[PDB]
Amino acid sequence: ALLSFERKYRVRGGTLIGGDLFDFWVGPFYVGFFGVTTLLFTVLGTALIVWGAALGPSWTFWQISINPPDVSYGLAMAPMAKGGLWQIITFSAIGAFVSWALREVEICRKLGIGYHIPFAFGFAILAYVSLVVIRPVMMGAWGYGFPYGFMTHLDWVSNTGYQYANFHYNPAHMLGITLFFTTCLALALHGSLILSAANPGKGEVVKGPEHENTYFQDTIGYSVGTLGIHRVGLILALSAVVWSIICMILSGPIYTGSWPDWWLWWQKLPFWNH
Amino acid sequence: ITEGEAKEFHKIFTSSILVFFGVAAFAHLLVWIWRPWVPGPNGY
Amino acid sequence: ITEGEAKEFHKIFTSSILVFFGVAAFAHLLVWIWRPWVPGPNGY
Amino acid sequence: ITEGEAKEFHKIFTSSILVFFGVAAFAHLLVWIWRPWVPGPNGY
Amino acid sequence: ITEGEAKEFHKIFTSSILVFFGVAAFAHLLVWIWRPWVPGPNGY
Amino acid sequence: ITEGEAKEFHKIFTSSILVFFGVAAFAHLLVWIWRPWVPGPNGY
Amino acid sequence: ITEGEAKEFHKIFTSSILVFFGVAAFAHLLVWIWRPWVPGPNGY
Amino acid sequence: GPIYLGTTGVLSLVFGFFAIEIIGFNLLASVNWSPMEFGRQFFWLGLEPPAAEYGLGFAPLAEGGWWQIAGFFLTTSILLWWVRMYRRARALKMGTHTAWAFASAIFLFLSLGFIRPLLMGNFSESVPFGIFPHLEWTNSFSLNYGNFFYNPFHMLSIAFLYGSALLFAMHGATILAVSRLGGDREVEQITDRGTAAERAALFWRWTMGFNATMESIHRWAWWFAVLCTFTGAIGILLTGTVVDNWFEWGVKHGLAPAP
Amino acid sequence: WRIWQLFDPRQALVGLATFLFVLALLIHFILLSTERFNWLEGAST
Amino acid sequence: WRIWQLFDPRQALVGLATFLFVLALLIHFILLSTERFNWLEGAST
Amino acid sequence: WRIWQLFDPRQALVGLATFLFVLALLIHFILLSTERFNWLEGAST
Amino acid sequence: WRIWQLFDPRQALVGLATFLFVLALLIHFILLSTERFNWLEGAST
Amino acid sequence: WRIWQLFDPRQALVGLATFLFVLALLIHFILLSTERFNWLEGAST
Amino acid sequence: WRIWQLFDPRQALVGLATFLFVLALLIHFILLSTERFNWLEGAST
Amino acid sequence: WRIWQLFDPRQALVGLATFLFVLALLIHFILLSTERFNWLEGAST
Amino acid sequence: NKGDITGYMDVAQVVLYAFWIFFAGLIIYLRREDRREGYPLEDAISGKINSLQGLGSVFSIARPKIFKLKTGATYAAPNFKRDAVAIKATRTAPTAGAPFEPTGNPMTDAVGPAAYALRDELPDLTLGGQPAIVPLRVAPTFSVAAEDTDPRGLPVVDRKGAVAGKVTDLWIDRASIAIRYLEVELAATPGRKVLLPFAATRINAKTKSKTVTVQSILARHFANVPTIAKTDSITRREEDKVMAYYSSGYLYSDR
Ligand code: 07D
Ligand code: 07D
Ligand code: 07D
Ligand code: 07D
Ligand SMILES: CC[C@H]1c2cc3[nH]c4c(c3C)C(=O)[C@H](C(=O)OC)c4c3nc(cc4[nH]c(cc(n2)[C@@H]1C)c(C(C)=O)c4C)[C@@H](C)[C@@H]3CCC(=O)OC/C=C(\C)CCC[C@H](C)CCC[C@H](C)CCCC(C)C
Ligand SMILES: CC[C@H]1c2cc3[nH]c4c(c3C)C(=O)[C@H](C(=O)OC)c4c3nc(cc4[nH]c(cc(n2)[C@@H]1C)c(C(C)=O)c4C)[C@@H](C)[C@@H]3CCC(=O)OC/C=C(\C)CCC[C@H](C)CCC[C@H](C)CCCC(C)C
Ligand SMILES: COC1=C(OC)C(=O)C(C/C=C(\C)CC/C=C(\C)CC/C=C(\C)CC/C=C(\C)CC/C=C(\C)CC/C=C(\C)CC/C=C(\C)CC/C=C(\C)CC/C=C(\C)CCC=C(C)C)=C(C)C1=O
Ligand SMILES: COC1=C(OC)C(=O)C(C/C=C(\C)CC/C=C(\C)CC/C=C(\C)CC/C=C(\C)CC/C=C(\C)CC/C=C(\C)CC/C=C(\C)CC/C=C(\C)CC/C=C(\C)CCC=C(C)C)=C(C)C1=O
Ligand SMILES: COC(C)(C)C/C=C/C(C)=C/C=C/C(C)=C/C=C/C(C)=C/C=C/C=C(C)/C=C/C=C(C)/C=C/C=C(C)/C=C/CC(C)(C)OC
Ligand SMILES: COC(C)(C)C/C=C/C(C)=C/C=C/C(C)=C/C=C/C(C)=C/C=C\C=C(C)\C=C\C=C(C)\C=C\C=C(C)\C=C\CC(C)(C)OC
Ligand SMILES: [Fe+3]
Repeated sequence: ALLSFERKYRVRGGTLIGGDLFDFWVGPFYVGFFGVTTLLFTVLGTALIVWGAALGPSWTFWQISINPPDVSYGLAMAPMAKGGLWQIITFSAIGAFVSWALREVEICRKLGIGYHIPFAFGFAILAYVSLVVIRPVMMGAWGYGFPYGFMTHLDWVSNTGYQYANFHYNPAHMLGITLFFTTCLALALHGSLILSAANPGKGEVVKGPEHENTYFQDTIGYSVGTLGIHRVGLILALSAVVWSIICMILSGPIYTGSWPDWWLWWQKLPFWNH
Repeated sequence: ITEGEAKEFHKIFTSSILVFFGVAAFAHLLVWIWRPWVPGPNGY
Repeated sequence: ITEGEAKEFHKIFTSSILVFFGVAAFAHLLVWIWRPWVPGPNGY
Repeated sequence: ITEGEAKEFHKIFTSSILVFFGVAAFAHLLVWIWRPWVPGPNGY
Repeated sequence: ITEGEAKEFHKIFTSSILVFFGVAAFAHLLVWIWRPWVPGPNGY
Repeated sequence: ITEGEAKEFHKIFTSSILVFFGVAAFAHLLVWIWRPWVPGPNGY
Repeated sequence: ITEGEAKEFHKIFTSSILVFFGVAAFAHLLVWIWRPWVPGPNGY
Repeated sequence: GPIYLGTTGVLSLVFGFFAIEIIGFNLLASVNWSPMEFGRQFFWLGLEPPAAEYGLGFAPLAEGGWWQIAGFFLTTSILLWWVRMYRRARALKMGTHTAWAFASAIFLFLSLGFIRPLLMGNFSESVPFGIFPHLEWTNSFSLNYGNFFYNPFHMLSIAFLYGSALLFAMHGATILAVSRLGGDREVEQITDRGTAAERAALFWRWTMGFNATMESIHRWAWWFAVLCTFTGAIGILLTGTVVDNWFEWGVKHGLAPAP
Repeated sequence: WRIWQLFDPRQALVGLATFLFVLALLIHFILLSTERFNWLEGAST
Repeated sequence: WRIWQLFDPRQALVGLATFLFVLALLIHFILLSTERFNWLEGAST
Repeated sequence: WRIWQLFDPRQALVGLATFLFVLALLIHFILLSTERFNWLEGAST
Repeated sequence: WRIWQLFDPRQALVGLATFLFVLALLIHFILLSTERFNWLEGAST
Repeated sequence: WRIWQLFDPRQALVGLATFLFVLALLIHFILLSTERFNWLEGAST
Repeated sequence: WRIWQLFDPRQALVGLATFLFVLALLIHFILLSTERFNWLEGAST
Repeated sequence: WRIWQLFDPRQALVGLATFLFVLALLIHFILLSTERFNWLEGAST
Repeated sequence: NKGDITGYMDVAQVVLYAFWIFFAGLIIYLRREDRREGYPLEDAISGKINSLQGLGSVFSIARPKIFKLKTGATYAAPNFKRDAVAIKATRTAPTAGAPFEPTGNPMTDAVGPAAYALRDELPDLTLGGQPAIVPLRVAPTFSVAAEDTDPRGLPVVDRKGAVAGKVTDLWIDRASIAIRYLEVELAATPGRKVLLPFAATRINAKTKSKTVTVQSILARHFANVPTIAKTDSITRREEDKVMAYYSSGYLYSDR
């Protein structure tokens, strides 16, 4: 099935690799060679996750967990019953994410638009890789990656954040929190303004950029613009992800001590050291 | 604002502020009679 | 907004600031009589 | 604003800074006679 | 922006910075008389 | 910036740099006589 | 970018990098006399 | 710049300024009026809420009374700011979506500060005014009430926060991608659909099977942002009042194996 | 009346009323937060 | 006396009032903080 | 004497007054912090 | 003298005043922090 | 002399002065951190 | 011996001085991190 | 020699310099990590 | 037994399930709002209204909402106005999911990245009713910031170094302050002027001319840029046509 305006855009070309073989659609989904690879990796990883659930002790969705190999294994590939399944799932997921991003690139090429969307998804892929590959590799063992479970990855988050006394005192983690809260606040403001301009109340006429700028100027003192707000939102989300990656790289590969104790330098400054 | 309007508004403002200050002074006198708020050498 | 109005402003401003400072001085005198705020060599 | 107004501004600025510095010096003299702020070799 | 005015600016700037440095030097001499800030090999 | 301007900047710039280096060298010499910063074999 | 001015860069750049390397070599020699950084079979 | 305050803005600014002055004066008095110690310990300084024995009444000024006054003034200022952003939208003949999205954040703020203490009978577990004090309040709240990770409404609030970040990273990237086709004129695209909106919808359809419109994506964003704080406020209200241990609740409801 | 030619009566009154109400509320709260002057929880002098 | 041609009368008076009230409130808060001058608590001397 | 042509007399005075007020407040806070010079508490010498 | 034609003597003076005040404040705060040179809280020499 | 042909002399002066000041401040703070060269709270050699 | 046709001289000189300064700072901090080559603290050979 | 027409003769030099420098830094840090080849600490054989 | 509703149910679980019900309803509503443009779905081949849908099709498509505009006209969403089934392209395979192959010149035929939406033939209007996008000649009040470089008089160059023309005017937006289009006088056929989107043009910094580089299309494609009826105003349809023609360069420039 097609939309009322899709046939004129469903054109040949735009593939990065594979040529005409995979240039076709199955329903609404564009397939592509990287889509075929995405399906390959998704099916493999999902089947192996269900296999790990079957090997596990419970079939409860919350309690299903695929655990990484023990820290004693180091960076060596582990037996499939002792974390090798986790490693295979990790690399299949990485392949699936990369293939999804490249499929988005192919769709962007076909539609003649920018690559900002795959570029932004690259940051999510980078955060995932840093959590499952980069940080455990610089830490010396695959056991430091989070287990693939609904609750066990939360337990991993809790244990990792309490290994450093209090993760709330990580300076890059504070910046990540600030940018994550600001992204939500800005999203609420942007959606609210656009919906208030498009729906100005029953019996009223749709407003425009003048009114949109005037509203926020009158309320808070300044505005950003029509495209400045989208650029700011993208930069905010990507900066939050980047500072989260930075805090995770600092926590354990570089800094191993207590983050609350890291803040003594502020109290030891020469102009206040009494 | 005309000169006459300013003068009449000033008159009303003066009357209202005098009434307000009188009411506040009466309330303060009642509160002081009930319990003074200036401690002595040995406190309250 | 004019210099002629500035004469009258400055006059009224001088009167008002004098009233304000007189009230402040009287209150400070009362507070000093109640409890001085300059300690002696051996504290208060 | 203009050059003559600048003359007057400089005159009043000098007079006001003189009165400000004189008051500051008198206050500092009073504070020094109350409690000096330069400790000796052993302390105060 | 203009040479003569900038030259006289340098003249008054030197006349001011020399006074500033003299005041700073006198203050530093007084502070050195009070408590020197260069410890010896045995310390203070 | 013209050629003459560049040359003027250059000559007085190196003139000011020589004085800066001389002052820094004198200060570092004084600090060296105070306490040398190069430890010996056994240490300080 | 003109070839002649580019050659003049090349010349002065070479002179400056040679001065920089000579100074760095002098400093490294001084540090080598101070404490060599190449350990022997028995270490330092 | 051209900030329109009005009567409601004047009220809100006066109330919030009084609250800020009270908080700052208390912080500065905590270090015995030392500017040096204030700079040294600024993060560690805080204005703590009253103890549990005082209940909801007025605690002494040195023992939480200043906190109560500052908190009430801040709450009044925030409510008057909500009224302000409602009235500005009404005056500009626009919708009140901004006011009703701010209402969710106000609901969460009241749940953290006033509503939950009202339910519990005292202000002891309210949020103190200070950077590190309120971070420590967060940590101690989670630690005391089991594990907040096991709160399902905390789960939902985190999911909607991640969804807000994900949705803004999608929407901004899409609008920048179609910015060369006039996609930044979003209301104009809503009123008269253009090739920018068509290509954005078609990209997302070909990517993940379904798409939104130039207005409905903002509806998605608005609802995600609101639901974050709404679910979080619900979780805060239910924490301690009906569930004393979220880990034990999760164990009972299958979120974790029984110890 | 000279003052009312400069300050708009509406703005002046609105600002003054807001300030006075906030000050009165603050003073009443301060009194309630004291042992001696709390009338709703009265103790001995 | 020509100061009001330099500074706007309205803004000057409003800012002066705000600054004076802020200073008065700060000094009153300090007096409340101290023990000797806390008229509400009323410590002995 | 030429300073009031170079600098704006309206901005210079406001900046100077703000700077002086901030400096005075800072010094008074430091004095309140110190034990010897805390005139309100009045420690013995 | 040449400096003042390239560098505006309205911005150079303001920058110099702010930088000098910041440096003086920093040095005074350092001296207050140190024990030997703290003149307000006089300790042994 | 051609360095000033490539680089604005004003910007070169500003950047050089700022860099020198920051480097001096950093070295002074490092010396204060060190025990031997802390000239304020001096310790015996 | 004609690199400067390829690279802009200004960007090259503002990118090669920063690199050298950062490398020198890193090497100095590394030396500070070692007991043997720390000239500020000072230890035996 | 036609690879210099294939690839930008500026980006090629920049990428090669950045690759060689990063490889050198990685190898030097690895050597610092090793006990035998750590010239700063200088362990015995 | 603090929060217990029954032996196993409790208040937290009850509230969680209430939120689940509300969120399901909210997802239904959000999809309803999503289906206000482009729906109902048509068959890929025939173009008739036909799709695989369940019992939720009754609630799937909402009643048309009416947008009241300041010009007195109204826009309905969904408007149910479909594009023509026949387009100037032919599928490479008879399957429904097969892609289309342009019959002739895709850039002129407006298929694929060159396709544009049939917007209203009316220029965007500001709050005062005047057209939003006008050349700088008609708007003397507006000016380019002194800190920026005026693109007027700067050569227009493509990715291969071929010069397409010179900038003679700038088209601004009065509603949201920005530069929307650049008026370029083509080197070939002197006197012919084409509109050039600003968002598709980057300035080449230090080139001693700051050539306004156009990576979208080549120099030879400038002669085929769609024209505009008026010399001081541009309609929404013409605007889309120009942006769509320029956006198709990345895919059909070398073809
Ligand atoms: C021994 C301890 C002690 C003690 C028991 C005690 C009691 C109390 N005291 Mg205090 N006080 C003590 C000491 C002491 N005390 C002061 C004074 C005072 C003042 C002056 C305020 C001021 O300067 O406001 C300065 C403000 C001015 C003049 C301007 C008005 C401010 C406004 C409009 C606010 C700006 C906001 C806007 C939105 C603008 C409006 C808009 C438009 C017009 C368009 C005053 C009204 C006042 C209030 C009380 C209270 C409520 C109490 C309580 C709760 O017990 N105190 C005396 C004075 O008049 O000083 C000039 C003075 O000298 C002196 C001393 C020594
Ligand atoms: C002691 C416990 C403790 C503690 C007190 C405390 C406090 C707080 N913290 Mg912290 N934190 C603690 C623990 C701790 N903290 C985190 C992290 C963070 C982040 C990162 C978010 C992000 O960017 O996610 C970025 C997300 C990723 C990883 C994106 C990856 C996703 C990809 C590629 C896509 C996957 C797609 C599929 C599988 C397909 C789906 C298919 C279909 C639907 C069909 C961040 C901003 C953040 C939030 C808060 C806040 C707001 C608070 C509050 C309220 O106090 N914390 C670190 C991290 O992950 O950094 C990357 C991390 O590991 C770690 C630890 C150990
Ligand atoms: C031990 C620590 C710990 C822990 C291990 C863990 C885990 C994680 N959590 Mg959690 N959390 C912990 C504890 C904990 N958790 C939070 C909450 C959240 C949020 C906040 C949402 C928000 O937008 O807040 C932000 C909104 C607020 C707080 C309300 C908006 C405020 C308004 C309008 C007021 C306007 C303000 C002014 C006018 C200025 C006034 C001036 C002055 C006072 C001076 C959220 C989504 C979230 C995220 C994470 C993640 C991602 C992680 C990871 C990765 O570890 N957590 C709870 C809540 O209900 O949130 C709504 C809540 O209260 C609470 C507690 C105590
Ligand atoms: C505790 C005492 C101490 C200390 C251990 C120390 C080390 C050294 N300072 Mg000094 N200095 C100390 C104190 C201090 N200092 C200065 C500054 C400056 C400036 C001036 C700017 C300039 O252009 O100098 C001009 C720069 C020149 C002269 C560059 C020439 C460099 C050469 C030929 C090579 C240097 C290396 C050696 C000779 C190795 C021999 C070592 C051994 C045998 C063991 C600057 C770059 C500089 C150089 C150095 C050098 C070469 C040394 C060596 C190797 O001894 N010092 C700071 C300043 O003014 O910054 C703007 C500042 O404030 C401040 C303070 C507090
Ligand atoms: C970087 C900024 C934000 C961001 C952006 C972003 N995400 C994106 C995009 C963008 C711009 C897309 O275009 C793309 C998309 O199409 O979304 C609909 C996407 C996307 N990001 C998603 C989710 C997501 N994004 C997140 C976060 C973020 N992404 C950032 C906050 C998060 C979290 C945790 O905050 C999640 C959960 C998806 C909706 C989608 C990814 C689609 C995809 O990868 O498809 C290919 C893969 C599959 C269909 C399934 C693969 C299954 C694997 C074989 C197994 C993986 C197991 C896994 C490692 C663990 C699972 C258990 C966990 C409980 C631990
Ligand atoms: C949907 C949930 C998200 C959200 C949304 C949200 N927040 C919002 C809004 C929305 C939709 C707004 O519309 C509103 C806003 O205006 O945003 C710009 C706001 C807002 N939320 C804010 C912040 C904020 N949002 C946060 C987060 C979030 N809110 C969530 C992520 C957070 C955190 C903790 O993450 C914070 C801290 C504010 C910026 C703003 C509300 C502003 C407000 O209420 O201000 C009250 C007023 C004052 C404190 C007055 C201050 C006065 C000053 C002292 C100046 C001096 C005045 C004058 C001198 C006084 C008179 C003196 C005389 C009496 C002497
Ligand atoms: C279609 O497009 C649309 C627009 O366009 C037409 C728009 O416009 C907007 C509107 C969006 C914006 C205008 C910006 C959006 C971007 C962000 C949210 C990220 C950037 C975050 C900020 C700068 C925060 C801005 C929030 C404000 C101004 C709220 C105003 C609240 C008050 C006036 C109440 C009193 C203020 C208080 C109590 C604090 C408010 C917060 C700040 C002013 C920032 C925090 C500052 C401090 C507390 C200390 C720092 C002090 C400063 C900054 C001064 C000193 C200088 C320094 C640098 C330190 C949208 C959504 C939009 O869809
Ligand atoms: C300008 O405003 C904008 C809008 O627009 C106007 C918008 O819309 C949006 C977009 C935003 C929304 C629509 C709002 C909703 C978005 C969110 C809330 C974000 C969260 C998103 C989700 C929760 C949805 C996630 C769903 C995903 C990731 C899709 C999953 C897809 C797959 C797993 C398959 C991918 C398809 C492929 C690879 C091919 C097709 C596959 C099939 C049809 C099934 C299998 C097919 C076969 C068996 C036959 C073919 C098989 C082959 C070729 C062999 C393979 C071999 C194997 C067996 C493996 C934005 C941002 C925007 O700002
Ligand atoms: C255009 O010109 C006209 C015509 C107008 C003429 C006018 C001319 C005028 C008015 C000119 C003005 C000239 C002036 C005032 C010039 C001043 C020049 C000065 C003072 C120059 C000083 C230069 C200093 C330099 C270059 C110093 C560099 C030092 C470096 C890079 C040191 C680095 C040290 C390191 C990295 C050490 C680190 C050690 C530790 C341990 C700290 O590292 C961790
Ligand atoms: C000029 O003066 C200056 C500006 C310099 C003064 C300086 C001020 C400063 C520095 C201010 C800010 C300081 C800091 C560090 C503030 C940080 C604040 C933070 C991070 C706070 C975080 C959380 C706090 C929360 C969520 C608290 C909410 C509390 C509420 C909602 C309390 C409500 C209380 C009520 C309604 C009380 C009711 C009881 C009554 C009074 C009705 O009866 C007893
Ligand atoms: Fe639309």
